[PDB]
Amino acid sequence: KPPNSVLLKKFSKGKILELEIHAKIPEKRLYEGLHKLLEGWKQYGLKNLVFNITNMIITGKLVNDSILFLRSTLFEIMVLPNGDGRSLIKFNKKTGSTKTLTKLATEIQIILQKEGVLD
Repeated sequence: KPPNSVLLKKFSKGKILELEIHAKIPEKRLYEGLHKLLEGWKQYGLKNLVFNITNMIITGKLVNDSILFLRSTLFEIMVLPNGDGRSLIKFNKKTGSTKTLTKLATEIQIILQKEGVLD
């Protein structure tokens, strides 16, 4: 596994959120659960989901509430190693709303907390 600074090269140009989510499970297990979780949230406004399993990246789109003046929030989520037995999630905002992306981060964190996997 290359260092996290190398792994982060896989993000597109954007703004990496300061909020991170740290888990007590290996990155492969964190990603697998995330993939399953977010696939299930497509009907709730998660658009164009692409699961880059290779790089443990999820890409997708959130939208504002206007049908006339759209504001896409295009995002990338990456899962990275965080020491033996541990991993973390980083959020990259390509475009759009920091508030909207942070909301999604908070919702993921709720589910991880419930599952007892947070670090």
